[PDB]
Amino acid sequence: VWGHTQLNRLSFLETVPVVPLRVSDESSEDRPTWSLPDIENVAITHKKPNGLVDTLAYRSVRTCRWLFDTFSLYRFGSITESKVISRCLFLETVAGVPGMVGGMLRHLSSLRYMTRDKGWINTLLVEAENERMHLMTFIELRQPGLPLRVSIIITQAIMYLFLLVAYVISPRFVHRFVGYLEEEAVITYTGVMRAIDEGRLRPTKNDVPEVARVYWNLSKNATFRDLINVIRADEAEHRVVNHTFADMHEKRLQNSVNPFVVLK
Amino acid sequence: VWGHTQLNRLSFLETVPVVPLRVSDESSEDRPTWSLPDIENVAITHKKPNGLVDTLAYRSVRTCRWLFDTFSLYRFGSITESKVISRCLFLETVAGVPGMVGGMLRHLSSLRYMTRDKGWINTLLVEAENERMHLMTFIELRQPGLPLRVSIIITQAIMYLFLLVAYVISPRFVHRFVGYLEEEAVITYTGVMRAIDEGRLRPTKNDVPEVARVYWNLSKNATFRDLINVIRADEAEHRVVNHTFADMHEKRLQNSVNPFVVLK
Ligand SMILES: COc1ccc(N2CCN(Cc3cc(=O)oc4c(O)c(O)ccc34)CC2)cc1
Ligand SMILES: [Fe+3]
Ligand SMILES: [Fe+3]
Ligand SMILES: [Fe+3]
Ligand SMILES: [Fe+3]
Ligand SMILES: [O-]
Repeated sequence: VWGHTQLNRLSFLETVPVVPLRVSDESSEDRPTWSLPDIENVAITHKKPNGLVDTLAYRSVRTCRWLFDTFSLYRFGSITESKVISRCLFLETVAGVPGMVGGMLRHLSSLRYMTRDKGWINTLLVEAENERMHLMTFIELRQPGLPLRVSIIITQAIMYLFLLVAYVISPRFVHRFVGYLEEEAVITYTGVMRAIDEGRLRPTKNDVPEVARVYWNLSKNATFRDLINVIRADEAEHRVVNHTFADMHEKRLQNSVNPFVVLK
Repeated sequence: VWGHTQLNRLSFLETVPVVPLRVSDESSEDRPTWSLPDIENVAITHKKPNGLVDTLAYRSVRTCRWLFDTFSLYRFGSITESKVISRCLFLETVAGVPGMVGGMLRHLSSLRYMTRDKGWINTLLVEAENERMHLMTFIELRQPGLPLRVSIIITQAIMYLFLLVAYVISPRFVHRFVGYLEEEAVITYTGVMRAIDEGRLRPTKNDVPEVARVYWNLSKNATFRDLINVIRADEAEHRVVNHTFADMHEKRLQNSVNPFVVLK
């Protein structure tokens, strides 16, 4: 019901009051569809670096893991629900950024060269969205305290500003950098799980937030485990797709068609 | 068929020779669905400016018409199909931006203050995709000469900065600035559909690009005029949404639910 009599109205400001809040509309329409026993076997992989650049990217992720695992106390304590959600909550705020700068820079190339994209731009922009929905789900489990709330703001500034020039300078490095970051998302999200399953972790959020059920389409009775599993799936998807793009780049196949448009 | 055996593969670089170039995987699957006898009726409007900001927006958008008209000789000549296409082309290189720098920032804020964004980002993104898919369409109706190929780049610089900084200081000034450009746009495109009737201009490209056929889901019979008629209604979807956004800034409503997620 979107035709000219609507299109000719100047503003719809008076309709903000009457329209509802529906969890459904937080996301774009591009929802992940996983079936749990299938993705139940997603498993940790490690792609060989090739040049300097991969090796460079690869040190960057490992130099960063070793910082972040000490400063976030993560090791010195028996694992809990709490210290995990804080880890991820924090981790997903950078997980937004490259997904975005990604398309936003590919997008401006397309507009300025007057050329095709062949379906990269929307693939990335949803990698940005999915990583933001992770965050909108984790926020529901725990609001962070002023400490973290602040460190996010600095981090983001720093990260944004690395990632935009690292893209302009070397897309191959960034896709490669990200690919390596997700091998670590997969590692951890399987730890978390091994933990639940053995019992070393006992979860109290067996409710799964409204946003999280609709986004992922889960059962009304989906567990804390269930939710990690799909997030763990989502993290594997991105692992491939970037290491893919980095290879693609590596071989000057970076105006080729994005293979994953087909591969649905 | 996306599952745990494709998630566990390091790469897909070798699938990129076997994988088709199809015009329906350029855009996302978020394409307008107009019906032409209806969107035939779209009108020319004006929204009154309130403050300095609303007034200032209107001065720059007007002054930029005046200059680009006098610098593109739109006055001294005939309404030849040349400088109609050659015009939209250039101009969709800049329409591709506000949406992308707006969606970028709200994503970044959503992330960094962990707050729900309520259907703005995606709306704001597809606005830009849409505009790009005008330029893509036009690119097949006429390929531009180097002069204009440059003019375009040295312009994405000015405008990717301007819009970047304005949208921080005053997204309202931009969501109005855009709102007043679309006005001049939805004019210029009724100017051209008028002139195809009056018969002052006879469109020689009454083939419509396969890109812009899938996207707008037109016929194979559909004239140039019909293509204009849809593009024009897209531009009018924009005109009002951006004003509604500007107004939602004016009334401290920047974090209310997008009133177009429903009105879909
Ligand atoms: C200063 O900014 C940074 C600080 C640390 C990092 N890293 C810490 C953890 N990260 C891997 C990671 C581990 C994980 O257990 O979950 C993740 C996760 O859920 C993501 O979405 C992205 C990365 C990770 C490696 C580098 C990156 C940027
Ligand atoms: Fe993540
Ligand atoms: Fe991630
Ligand atoms: Fe336009
Ligand atoms: Fe426009
Ligand atoms: O435009």
